[PDB]
Amino acid sequence: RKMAFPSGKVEGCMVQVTCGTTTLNGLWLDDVVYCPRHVICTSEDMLNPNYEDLLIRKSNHNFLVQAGNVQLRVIGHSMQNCVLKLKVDTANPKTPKYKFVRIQPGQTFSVLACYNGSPSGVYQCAMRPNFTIKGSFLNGSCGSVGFNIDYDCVSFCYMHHMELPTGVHAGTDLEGNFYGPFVDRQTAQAAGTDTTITVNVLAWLYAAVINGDRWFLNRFTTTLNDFNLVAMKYNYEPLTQDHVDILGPLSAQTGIAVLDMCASLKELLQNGMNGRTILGSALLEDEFTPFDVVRQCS
Amino acid sequence: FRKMAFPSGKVEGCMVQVTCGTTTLNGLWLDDVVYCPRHVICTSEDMLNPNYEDLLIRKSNHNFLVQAGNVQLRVIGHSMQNCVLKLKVDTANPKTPKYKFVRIQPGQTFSVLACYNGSPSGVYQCAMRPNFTIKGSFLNGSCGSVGFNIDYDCVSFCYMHHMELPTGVHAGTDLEGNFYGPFVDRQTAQAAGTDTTITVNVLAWLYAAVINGDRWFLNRFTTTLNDFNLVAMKYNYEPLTQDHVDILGPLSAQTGIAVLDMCASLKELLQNGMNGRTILGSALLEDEFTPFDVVRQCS
Ligand SMILES: *[C@H](O)[C@H](C[C@@H]1CCNC1=O)NC(=O)[C@H](CC(C)C)NC(=O)OC[C@@H]1C[C@H]1c1ccc(OC)cc1
Ligand SMILES: [Cl-]
Repeated sequence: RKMAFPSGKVEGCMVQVTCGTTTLNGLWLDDVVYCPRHVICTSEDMLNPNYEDLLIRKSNHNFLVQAGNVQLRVIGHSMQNCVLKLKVDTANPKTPKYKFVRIQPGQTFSVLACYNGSPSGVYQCAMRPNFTIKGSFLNGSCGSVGFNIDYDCVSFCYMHHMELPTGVHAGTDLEGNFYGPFVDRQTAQAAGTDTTITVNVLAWLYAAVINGDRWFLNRFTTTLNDFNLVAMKYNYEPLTQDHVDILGPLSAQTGIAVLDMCASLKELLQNGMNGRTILGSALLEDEFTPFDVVRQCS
Repeated sequence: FRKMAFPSGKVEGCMVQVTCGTTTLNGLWLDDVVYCPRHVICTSEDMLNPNYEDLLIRKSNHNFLVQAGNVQLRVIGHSMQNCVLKLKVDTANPKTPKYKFVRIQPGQTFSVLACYNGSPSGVYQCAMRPNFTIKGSFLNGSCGSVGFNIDYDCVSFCYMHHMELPTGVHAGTDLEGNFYGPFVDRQTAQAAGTDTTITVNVLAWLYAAVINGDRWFLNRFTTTLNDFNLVAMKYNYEPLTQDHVDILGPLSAQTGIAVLDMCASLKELLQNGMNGRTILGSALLEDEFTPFDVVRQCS
């Protein structure tokens, strides 16, 4: 079961930001609202926006920020990379304990998809190795954020900016730096070749075992390097020794050595499913981390 | 297409914990009432075949420990309604949303806010199977977690969690304490009926495929509803009801494909198979997206 973090602490931070005829979402923390800077663009701007030039021509009053029924007055603005920081005269009393983090490819996070400052849905995503995310985002979703929650603390890792022609998604960390080679201009952009997140496939195979499904297992083993040669051939990410270590708990819990599971995955890559399924899926799933699998079996 | 849950914040604001002795589970605090599974009053020994009426007569308001976080909520009345306990408390929950209690039909989906000790752990989308089980992710201490949909301002609570079956699927009640399906809250082995495929949701999924331009499977024929239902049953698909036909109305109107024409297309897929083709990038027909889920995601 793909499980998202409860979204309430983030919902209390979502607001609507309008500049001209463009509306998207912002993240309101203490007295600052964070949003994608392309809100300040028009059509004649989209293709090669000189953002510093476009922004110097704006006044605080060109930014309409709405939290529910209430307008928040903008008293100052600045730009950090691809994010605009709007200072407002009110502090958000619902601001959670938080930090900004930049996540690594292969890590997972929850997305709170919003439209016109209103939360619409929540789901789990992974940062792909090619730094896209396979999200569900429509017009008006920009400024939706991705996050993880640990104890009382919300770690914001993603703010949404764009869709690629292939239907995957691209965005920034909360410092406004893109994940991947993408640019906030209105042009058709391709990503690099994606690969499958191998440590996550292995965690999901252990999950299938824990839950009684183990038809894909075999009596064989493999060395780490020989597995990695096969993985790379099938556009799977290499498995590191730290990945093996990270998988220890699941290996212990099931009594299946990591390199034994690697041998099973090799067999699946070479043979296929035989038209069968694992945990319901006809495809190998790679957006559960070892931590995810552990926490949901704990 | 992915399972998308509703934002959980309005339900998070309603979760509490309810303890009787050492048995702790979750409760739902709306206005000045806390709702929770009645088996909270059972010792791990009453659970074999509890006499719930006799167990409740031995309890008093002061035997129930209700906490929102570490803050005790004083209980001032208690009653049992089917398989749920209603604990009247002396504080109205200031975070009570607009809400209603609804009893859903098989095939309908809902979000579950999985909770432990009154604390939310995660949120995910579930479908009520035709055999009245859900495939949840529930561990010990999850009972009293609820399932819900949100429409406009309003939370429609439809599920409260009570138990796991031998097979690992999950069973529970509506918020009036009436179980979905033929289950009882006793620690006995109970079997669900054989499961079937949720036809109305597969049809919704075929409509979504058409909306996205994937329409190779549309054929020139049509069928009656009765003929389709009789065929569908031979493939372990649910028969359609009139309400199913109606809730496909909007997708039929969006695509211009009559419901019964889509039924004829599905019937051909059932009888002839996919012949190696995929739909929406899948050789498997998906049955856990309702017609409303398709509208939610695509708009
Ligand atoms: C913000 O809400 C918006 C979210 C998008 C809209 C649909 N789904 C989403 O996730 N963001 C955008 O529309 C950005 C704005 C830029 C200034 C960063 N652009 C896009 O997401 O465009 C997507 C289309 C593939 C792009 C494309 C562009 C230009 C073409 O012609 C030369 C062709 C295709
Ligand atoms: Cl008929």
